[PDB]
Amino acid sequence: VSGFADLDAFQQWFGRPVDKIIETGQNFGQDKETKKTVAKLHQVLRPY
Repeated sequence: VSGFADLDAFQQWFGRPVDKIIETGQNFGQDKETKKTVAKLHQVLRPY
């Protein structure tokens, strides 16, 4: 058992702050949640 990620769990991972916030650009620069999700994604996928 070396499972890493699940599709539905990845949907639950962050969730809306990775899909709908890009269209509403007034919040991506505000860094309420977009910056944290971007940093988490960079941390988790850059090695891979």
